[PDB]
Amino acid sequence: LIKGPWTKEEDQRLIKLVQKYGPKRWSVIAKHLKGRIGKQCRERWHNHLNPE
Ligand SMILES: [N+]
Repeated sequence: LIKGPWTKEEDQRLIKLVQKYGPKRWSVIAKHLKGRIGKQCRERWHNHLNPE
């Protein structure tokens, strides 16, 4: 499956997954998010949820 815009529910789940796995295991994190691949999770984290 392929998803486009992120929902608030997905963002919340991503926050919890990064807390569990850390910001380097993107492939494992993506396995828990339907329709998402590792790079999408990485970009959502660095650009929107945890900006510099
Ligand atoms: N996925």
